[PDB]
Amino acid sequence: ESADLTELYSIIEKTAQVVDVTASHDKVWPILNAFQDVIADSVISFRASTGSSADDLDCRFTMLPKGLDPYARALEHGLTPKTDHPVGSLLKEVHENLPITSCGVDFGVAGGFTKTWSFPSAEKLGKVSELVKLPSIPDAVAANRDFFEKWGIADMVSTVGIDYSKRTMNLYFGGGVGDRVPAGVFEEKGVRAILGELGLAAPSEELLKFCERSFVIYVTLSWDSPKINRFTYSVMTPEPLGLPVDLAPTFERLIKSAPYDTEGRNYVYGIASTPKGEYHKIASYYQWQK
Ligand SMILES: [Cl-]
Repeated sequence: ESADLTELYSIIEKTAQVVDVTASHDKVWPILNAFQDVIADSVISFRASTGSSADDLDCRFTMLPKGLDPYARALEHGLTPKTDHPVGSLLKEVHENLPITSCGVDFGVAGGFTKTWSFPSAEKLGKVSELVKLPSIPDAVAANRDFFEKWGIADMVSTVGIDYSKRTMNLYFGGGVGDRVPAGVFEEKGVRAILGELGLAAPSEELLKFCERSFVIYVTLSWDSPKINRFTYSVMTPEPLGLPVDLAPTFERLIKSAPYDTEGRNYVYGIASTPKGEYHKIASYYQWQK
């Protein structure tokens, strides 16, 4: 299992360099040791971003087993500090009260431990009605409950992400064989309506074309704002070079020159909309479980 960590660190360091980031051994090695017992059966992917997030590469371990509290593991190994902020208690509340069946963690290769993900199974999704009852939920979830209901997505929460570094939370909708995000969310009229009501940048032509292939969305919320922070459309494809977008040079390099084989595998691509603009994300899959 320690040969696996040496191998993985090498891949982490090399993949970082491909997107102009340098990995921190001092930050990354403790995380590998902390999660050594769940890494072999995990799904490992690397996510690059444009915009401000371009200064780090995210490494994600997902499909982690029930029984691991990934935040508790990070705390125990000194990867992240104890906090009294509600962000620190939300994962346990989510895991008890949504039908969570697996989980994940995210770290910046430079920045260190940053996020957890909590995943229901596709056939039994989470609900905003469950989330609003949790003591540690952002107030902004209930205050925006009608956004989720009007777009028909309230009862199809497919992942809960928690960012401990920025004190934000992502709610994901759609994906896999589960209940589907309504078509209207992805049509031009809906894209314009959603971004308009949330005060986010009007959709670009390339975003509108991208949305035609999207079946997953996610909403970012915080404890310190009553407004949804951003809204992201996601697309899954084994042919990212065929997406109706212009790809950043770093993204092209990640696709063409990652130090591992993406054996006909799916990539996951996102276009986030904020009040100021659009930012892109691409995830490349190093280790996958079939
Ligand atoms: Cl529909």
